[PDB]
Amino acid sequence: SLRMQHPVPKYVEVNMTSIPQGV
Amino acid sequence: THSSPTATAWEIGLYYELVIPKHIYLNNWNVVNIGHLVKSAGQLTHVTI
Ligand SMILES: *[C@@H]1O[C@H](CO)[C@@H](O[C@@H]2O[C@H](CO)[C@@H](O)[C@H](O)[C@H]2NC(C)=O)[C@H](O)[C@H]1NC(C)=O
Repeated sequence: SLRMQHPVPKYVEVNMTSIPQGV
Repeated sequence: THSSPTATAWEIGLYYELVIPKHIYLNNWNVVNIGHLVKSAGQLTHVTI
């Protein structure tokens, strides 16, 4: 017997936009 | 001005102020000033215009 936990890949999408002059 | 059991009269003095517009603006936004952070010779600084 041997029981194991294999990591598996996944992602979330993040979008970013700028703020000219910080305004 | 007059008072009888069957008849009255009254007077009222009304003053009005009318603003006359020069221009009218409808589609408007408030400003909000977020600035930027800067790290300089060890000190964290918030910078604004
Ligand atoms: C949110 O974004 C990620 C971005 O990585 C999406 O991942 C995709 O998912 C599908 C399954 O529907 C896979 O076939 C793709 O290979 C994945 N890759 C990418 C880079 O998109 C995730 O599924 C999205 N989920 C939602 C709720 O929008």
